[PDB]
Amino acid sequence: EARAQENPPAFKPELVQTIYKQELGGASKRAPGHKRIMLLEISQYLENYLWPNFDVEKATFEHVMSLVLMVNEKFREGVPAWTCFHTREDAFPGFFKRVLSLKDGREEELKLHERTAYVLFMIRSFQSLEDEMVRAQVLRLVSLPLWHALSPGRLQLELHAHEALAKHWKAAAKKEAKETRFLPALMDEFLAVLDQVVVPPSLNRGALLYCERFLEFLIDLLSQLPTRRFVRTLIDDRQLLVKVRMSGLFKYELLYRQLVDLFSYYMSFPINDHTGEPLTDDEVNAAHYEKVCQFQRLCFKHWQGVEAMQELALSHCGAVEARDTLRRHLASLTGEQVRELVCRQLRLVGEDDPWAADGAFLLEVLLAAYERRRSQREVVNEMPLYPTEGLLWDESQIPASSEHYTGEGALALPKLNLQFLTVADYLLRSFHLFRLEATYEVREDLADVLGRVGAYTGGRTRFAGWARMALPLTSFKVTEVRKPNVGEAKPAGVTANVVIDTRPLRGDVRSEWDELKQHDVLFLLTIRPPDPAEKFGLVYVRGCEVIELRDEGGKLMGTARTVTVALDTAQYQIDMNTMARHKSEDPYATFNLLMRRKPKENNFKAVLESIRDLMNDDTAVIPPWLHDVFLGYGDPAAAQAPLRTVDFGDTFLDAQHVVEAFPQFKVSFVNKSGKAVPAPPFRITFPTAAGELVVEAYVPPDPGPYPQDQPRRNAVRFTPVQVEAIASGVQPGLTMVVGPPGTGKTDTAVQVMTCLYHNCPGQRTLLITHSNQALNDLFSKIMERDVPERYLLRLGMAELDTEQDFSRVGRVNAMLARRLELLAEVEKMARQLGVPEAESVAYTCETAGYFWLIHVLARWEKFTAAVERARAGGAGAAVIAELFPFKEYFADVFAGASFDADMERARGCFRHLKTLFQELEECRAFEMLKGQADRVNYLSTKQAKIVAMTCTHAALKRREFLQLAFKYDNLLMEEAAQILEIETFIPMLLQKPEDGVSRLKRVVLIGDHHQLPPVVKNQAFQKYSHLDQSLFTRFIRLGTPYVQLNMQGRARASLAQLYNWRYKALGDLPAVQALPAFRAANPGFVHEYQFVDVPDYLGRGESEPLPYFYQNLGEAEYVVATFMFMRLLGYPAHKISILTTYNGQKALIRDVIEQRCAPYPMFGRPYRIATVDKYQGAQNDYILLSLVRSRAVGHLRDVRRLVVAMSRARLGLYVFGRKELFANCYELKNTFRLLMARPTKLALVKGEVCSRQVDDPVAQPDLMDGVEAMSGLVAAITEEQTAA
Amino acid sequence: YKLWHAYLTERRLAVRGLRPDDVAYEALNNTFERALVSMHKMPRVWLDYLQLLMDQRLVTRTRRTFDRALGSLPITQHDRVWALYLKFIHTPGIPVETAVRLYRRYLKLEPTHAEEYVAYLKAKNRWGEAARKLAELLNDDTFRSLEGKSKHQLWLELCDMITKHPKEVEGMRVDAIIRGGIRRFTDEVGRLWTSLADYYIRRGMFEKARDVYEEGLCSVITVHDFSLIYDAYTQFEESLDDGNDVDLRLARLEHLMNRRPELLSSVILRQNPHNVAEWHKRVKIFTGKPTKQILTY
Repeated sequence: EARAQENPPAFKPELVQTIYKQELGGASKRAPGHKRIMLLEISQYLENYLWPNFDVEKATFEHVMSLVLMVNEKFREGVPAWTCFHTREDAFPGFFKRVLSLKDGREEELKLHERTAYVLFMIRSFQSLEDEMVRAQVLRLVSLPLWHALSPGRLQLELHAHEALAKHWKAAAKKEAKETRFLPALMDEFLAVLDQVVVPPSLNRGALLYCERFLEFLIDLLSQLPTRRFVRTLIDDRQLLVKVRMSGLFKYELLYRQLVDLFSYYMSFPINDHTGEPLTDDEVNAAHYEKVCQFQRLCFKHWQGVEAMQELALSHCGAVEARDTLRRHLASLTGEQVRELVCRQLRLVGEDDPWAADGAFLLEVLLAAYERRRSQREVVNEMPLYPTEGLLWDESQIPASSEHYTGEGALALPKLNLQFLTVADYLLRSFHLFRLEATYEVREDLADVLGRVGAYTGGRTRFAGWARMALPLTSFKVTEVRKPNVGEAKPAGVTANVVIDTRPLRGDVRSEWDELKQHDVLFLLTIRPPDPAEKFGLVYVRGCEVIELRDEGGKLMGTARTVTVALDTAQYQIDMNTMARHKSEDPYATFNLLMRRKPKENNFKAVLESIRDLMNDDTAVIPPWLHDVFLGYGDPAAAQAPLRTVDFGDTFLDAQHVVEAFPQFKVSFVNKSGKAVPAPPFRITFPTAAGELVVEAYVPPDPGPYPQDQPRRNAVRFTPVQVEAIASGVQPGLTMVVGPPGTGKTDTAVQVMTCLYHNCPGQRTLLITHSNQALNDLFSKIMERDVPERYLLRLGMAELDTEQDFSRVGRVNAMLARRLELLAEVEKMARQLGVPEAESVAYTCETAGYFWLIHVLARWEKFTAAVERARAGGAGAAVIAELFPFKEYFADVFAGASFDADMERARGCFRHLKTLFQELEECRAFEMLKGQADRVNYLSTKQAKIVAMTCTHAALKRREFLQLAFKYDNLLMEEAAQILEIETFIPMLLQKPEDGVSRLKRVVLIGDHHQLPPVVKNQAFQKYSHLDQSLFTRFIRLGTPYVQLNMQGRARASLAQLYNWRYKALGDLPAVQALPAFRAANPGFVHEYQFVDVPDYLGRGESEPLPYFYQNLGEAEYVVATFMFMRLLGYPAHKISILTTYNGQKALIRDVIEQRCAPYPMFGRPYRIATVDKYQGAQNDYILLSLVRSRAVGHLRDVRRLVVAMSRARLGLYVFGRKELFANCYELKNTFRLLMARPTKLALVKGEVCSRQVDDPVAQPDLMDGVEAMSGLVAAITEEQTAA
Repeated sequence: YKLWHAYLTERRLAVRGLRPDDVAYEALNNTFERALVSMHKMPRVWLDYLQLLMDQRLVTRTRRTFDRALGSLPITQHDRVWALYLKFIHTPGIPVETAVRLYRRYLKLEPTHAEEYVAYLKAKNRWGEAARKLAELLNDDTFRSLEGKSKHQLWLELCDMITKHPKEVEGMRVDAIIRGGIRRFTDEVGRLWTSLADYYIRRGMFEKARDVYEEGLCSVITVHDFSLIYDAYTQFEESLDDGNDVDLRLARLEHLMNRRPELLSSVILRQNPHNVAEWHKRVKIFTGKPTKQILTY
């Protein structure tokens, strides 16, 4: 309202100064307050006042501090944090320069915590280098001249190891003749700040948080290849990790220690400095052996006066390659001898380094520099899959405050925004994210169940209560301890027998106890009541996987029931070795409870095992033209061996339509369709002037004499965007489809699968989804085109809701029934051909193949060669009907008109018989594999031409699929924006490599990066690690070219424009503009869309009866009154549904619906009373949205949730919430501004329909101005309706 | 079926004597297919047609017929078929690849036929698959040999198959497997060290064999193992810049000859870590280097 005044106030710095002199952190030593920041940033403090008027002649410490805290709070909330500076960057560089000195301020000049916020802003900058204006700021600090921060000998050895760099180095000097040490000065200041902490009456939390933030910044720096490229040697010479190990802040018995562990895992990662490739193990061995050899040579040449050193030099590398040998050859040296060795002979430290004068520090540096360390693959292979109590409660890794992760702290979790070092790093980070996210929910399950246990004292433990999720174990003892595999240093297998009691079964709990199956995850927890870890004295918690339940006869298939469960053999071996060395207890007998959980929510450990096997697989079996795309680095170069000529078939209904679809493509219609005008199908050829496409018409080879045997057709007049999407899917490569709401993704995807089945009968389609309903729709569209149900199948772990069953048992049933029918048909064919022993040819499946050759084919060849001789004679052509040898079979033919016509009819009937025999030979598998599971394996492994499943099922089934010899060439996937990264990358390696290169040729991923993302139980992992960002969205973020579906065909355009602005040129289809079903307004309301204000209700607005349970009784009452008025108008209640952005609104709405309307015969119930994210992909005619929140805007401010909850309506939407609350947020304003274009009071017509959306209504439109008037209206209206 | 038996027997008796490329062969085969139209569950006539098609030598026709017959009969009678089609794998002129794939199909239903497989690989000089399957069955500890070979017997077999075919196993982890077997073989530790050393030698990685013998001398427990391993090391030095290198050969041989009493004393004490009289003699071994005697005290 101030910027829209006729005379806007001139920008003034006095107000900013006043703000600084208070609610702003600057002047303080403490960091700026978060509530105030939220009030300020959400007030657009940066985008409207700070950034628009910021100048060098006006900049100071306070302005940069406000901007940095605002950028931090903007990144903490997941909103755009760069667009304001990108709009006006003329001043963006200079501030950045003054930023560096702000970080390079000496101690006591500017606030410490302010410098931590400065470090955080610099980390966000180094992690947002994809922006060009930020790129011009990160270049000069991340370039080659950064080596000018190195010691002289450092750069000398650097030019000596790779000589070809030195040339460019001189060029830099040349470039100078006509910033580099920012990170280096920061690192020295970091070492000094760290040294300012007392190792062992307490130091400032500022220093600890500073070290932790600096470790997080270095972690983001060395997790990204391009910036680490030259910062690696800089940090190595900086010896920062060596100090970080023997620091005082480290030995302080935690966040800094874990982040230093991350830095140690990152700085020795096997990635090449210039080549960018992963280094093999032989390269690592050569590098370690080379440096060690050099050190030995130096000792021989510089340490000839010290016997021990000479002996060490004389010994081979492998003898002195360990840490023991390193500690065993130094402590004999004087401080001058250590300095001569380390600074002059080995050059690990410059002579001018301030630390080069300290003996112990130098020795520590020497020890860190020289040690044989195990590889990353070994480290991963020595990892457990399930945690113990050390991770279950630690919010430093696995979160407590993580549900409430404000963005304010660092966290020791690796985060990747655009790429990674290589593939293995991404695999480790994704597996760790999955584990640490499942860890919080496991903590919740254990906490709730063992709280329900009511464990109390007795040196025993007695249970005042019981838990359906946890039963006390009565016996527990490990019986199976296998020997290690060669090379492996841990058990090959650990199983234990665990027997527990049914106790009070209650005809349900006992049944549940039996629900254990193989691989199901249970946990043995040992607790010691002292009176949650403090509450019930829980000490140890180790998980296991039940392999089988043991019956009363000792075979791995009263009230005492026992199970064999395989525990984590690696963690078990660790605990065993620690017991043997440190006299610790054996927790393998101290467990006294066993707890299991839900089948759907216990997929973590198996996915960890699959990610581990992927981390151990020999080669990057991915197509090399996709490793770089998945890596985020390099040009994508995966778009559409381009096949010039491909058969589009049933794509276009008319020849003219195909030309119409593509504006830039010329039409050269070769009409072979037998009709005057062009007709489907059609063939399209693409050139390699050159904007011309050659179209050759084709005629489908006759499938025989039966007219119903004609193949089906696609009927959708696919627009140029859908045509281009199908075309990109039809050629090899990566196809990225961004499909808007109701733009026809399923149709184009099913057409892509059909064109794949048609153009290449030898290739198969792998279909991977996020949900089972998506597979249902895909199969419903697949059955609508000519695609054999014998060649499609869908795998899953449910309701069969289509007409046909694409499940494996459905394939077994189809194969068996069609086998019985086919044999009978063959028998009928024999008998009619006068063949003796007609039962013997059809009796055996193999025999039918001999009958095809001897009796069918040899009759067809005699027929063709007789018809050709007759045609030559000049006799009547009816001769086809005279000579046709299968007349009695096809009694349930020839026209005699033309030679080619009868020849084609004969060829078609012969191809029909050939198809019958081929289906017999194809079903021979069910006569060769008896068991239904064997038949399912045979169908997926040999026959199936489209194998469909979900992401979770694909993750669970990757191992068994690669085992059972599964093969598939091209893969299509929907919901590509809702599948977690590992879940969408996983389906690429469900099969082994062929000749060493991938057999994958087409990768089609369709989704909406503007829609809701994947689900995360823990809200901290999204705040800190951004794990909900899908792989498809990341690819599109890098710059993956995508076809944008720009034609909505399921919702009203006046309703569609509420969210179509988030897409590119997403418009409306012909029917949405022309069909009267879209131009019909809503009865009982003048307008087909309106925003409904909700003021306070008896002093109450948004309320929270419980912790985090935000509802709104007033807006719920208003929505219920609206639905009741509609159900009094006679509207079909199940065609109207209520959604909410908080579950509390749905719960209160259900309570009020069940209290006030429930027992009515005139009033129905909604279709669904659910959540915005719990309505993804679903739709109705009428949508009623509850915007309960009134104090905090809430996660409805997200553009994705906004688009989702704005495009859930087809005809009518009623959104009820605090309008001023939603208007104050800019990110949703583009939608909210639309809602302000109409009245905010409920406009009804209680007497009305056939009215138009725009035309004037012919009755008096009434206005309800508040929920109380709505309630009075609904009461009086229902009362007048009840007496009638 | 007995009528069909007479028919098939008369047909196979009547076409007996004609050339393989006669019409009569295809005719009798078609009559057999017409019989299997009725008798898919008949193992007798199935093996009859299979042996007859073997007498035809039609690799692909007999292949399709075997694939169809094994699936058409229950499991409990495919044994009478295996000893048939297995013999076909022994027939020449067909691909070894099809034999390998059919062996992979067989040994996944009855693995106790493992050694036969191994023999065929030894019968083909395909050591890279023989040693592979041998190391496989050397860790499938439940496996029970058909010829009565010990796990140590097949272990020595795989040791020899790696050492003599050091080039042929490219793609496998010989070093780690032999090491972990030295953690599973308690009677031939010096033998295993020397064998892995020779396997590293025959690949030109002399330094790897030297480190192997080093970790062997540092890992041995008994006097026989260190004796044999250091004898191998002395022979390796004796066998393995011309004048300088021959003199370095002489110098390292003199080294190891001065060393053999040293190390043999070491393992004499490895046998009896508290045998004080042998400690007396080993102390006397170190006269002239009193530092050594103080260390040994």
